[PDB]
Amino acid sequence: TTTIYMDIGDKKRTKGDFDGAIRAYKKVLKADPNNVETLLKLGKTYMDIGLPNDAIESLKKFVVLDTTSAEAYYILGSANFMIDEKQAAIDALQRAIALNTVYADAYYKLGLVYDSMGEHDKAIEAYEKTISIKPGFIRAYQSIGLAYEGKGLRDEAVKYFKKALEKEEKKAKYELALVPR
Repeated sequence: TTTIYMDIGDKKRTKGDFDGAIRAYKKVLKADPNNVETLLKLGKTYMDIGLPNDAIESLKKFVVLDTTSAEAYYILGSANFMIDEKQAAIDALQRAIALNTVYADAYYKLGLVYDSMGEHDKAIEAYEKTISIKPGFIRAYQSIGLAYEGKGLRDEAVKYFKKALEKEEKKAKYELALVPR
């Protein structure tokens, strides 16, 4: 029953029928409002269609019931940044990271949030952690550069902008298909 409607929702979501998927998950939640698996799926469905404000309604209920999912916190904090709730974003992303200390997406997002607030040194710390986990992630070097510009340290900024370029300098010369297809 929970099972039957959750399956309908999953299959509708896969098919791109996001209104149907939401209907099915809502039906699950009418009967079983504390179904955390459904709360996370309804949240994710709303994120898929670019409605973080609706997603957060489900993800808030999820974390009341379950404080153990790094992903839920990541999505909640990401959504909070989308809706201009930056301290709630930080709080959630911190929770995600505390739950998974190698969660590169969370550290990158946390850095984006801090830099948006003018918190350039906190941002650099989070981006540095991002690069320690995924040293091939080019935009993190760019983002570090921007944070240094934010501090008025243009020489350090240009050092990181150049680091970003250096990551693909071999490919740019020695391969043929560079530009997006």
